[PDB]
Amino acid sequence: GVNSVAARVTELTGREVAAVAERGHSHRWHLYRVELADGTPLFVKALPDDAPALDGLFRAEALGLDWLGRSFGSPVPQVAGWDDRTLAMEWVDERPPTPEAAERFGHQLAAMHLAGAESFGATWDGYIGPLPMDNTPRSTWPEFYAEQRILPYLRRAADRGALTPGDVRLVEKVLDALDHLAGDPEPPARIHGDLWNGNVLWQDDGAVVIDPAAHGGHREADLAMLALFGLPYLDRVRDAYNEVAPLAEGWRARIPLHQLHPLLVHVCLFGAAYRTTLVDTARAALRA
Ligand SMILES: [Cl-]
Ligand SMILES: [Cl-]
Repeated sequence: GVNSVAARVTELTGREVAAVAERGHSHRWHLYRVELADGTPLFVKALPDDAPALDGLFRAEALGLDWLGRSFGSPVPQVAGWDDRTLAMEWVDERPPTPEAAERFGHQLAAMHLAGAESFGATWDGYIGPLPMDNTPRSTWPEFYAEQRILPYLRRAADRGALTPGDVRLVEKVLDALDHLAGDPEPPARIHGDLWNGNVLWQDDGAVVIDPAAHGGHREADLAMLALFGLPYLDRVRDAYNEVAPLAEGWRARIPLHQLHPLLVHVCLFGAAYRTTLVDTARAALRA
């Protein structure tokens, strides 16, 4: 990988780079394993030299990692350095999932969430992949979720013709019922914001969470995302989580509600594949 990657990392971290290896791509940026002179490995995301880039994209992740990472036994990687083009962080060597790690990860996530937030949203502009994500601070969840987590992606998907007017009306029924469906107000959590299995890197003693879309959110969101695409030892993670920060009564029934945001993002980003799941989940939320 780039001699330009190596240069940028040294500038940002102050550390000498001994090696760079390519590790593929995600959306609009390239991935690398970068090794420092003492053997320390770093995971590095980098936009190409000269390429135009989304306003505040890398910032959202750098700031989100810093903010999310201030809990005991944090599962969040440490950032070695960043700028609008480059993000260098701790390299994780994955391990197979184990039930022991799963229990420990449950505790890690509970402490992460319960660090708490002043409001829903965040002080920096958000992204979910390459899509804008509205982090405007809000004091109440139903309004935040409807206006900043559901409606923007619903309208976008409808505009692109991935969702029908009937699909839109179905999701709008949920929103109209939201101040019953929501359950009871609780404080905003520090949530990862995109916590599906591919963003969980298993370790011997827990797990590391990567690629956050971090903000003040409902903690049920992260657990619902683990459920949506599944996770090794999901029930052990949730059981251990519930030991230390028990979810509010009726959380299982609310899982579909909390899956509507990610599902709308998927329909936006990836198309029709996820439409029927969105519809089925909306129906399920309505009858929850
Ligand atoms: Cl070094
Ligand atoms: Cl399990």
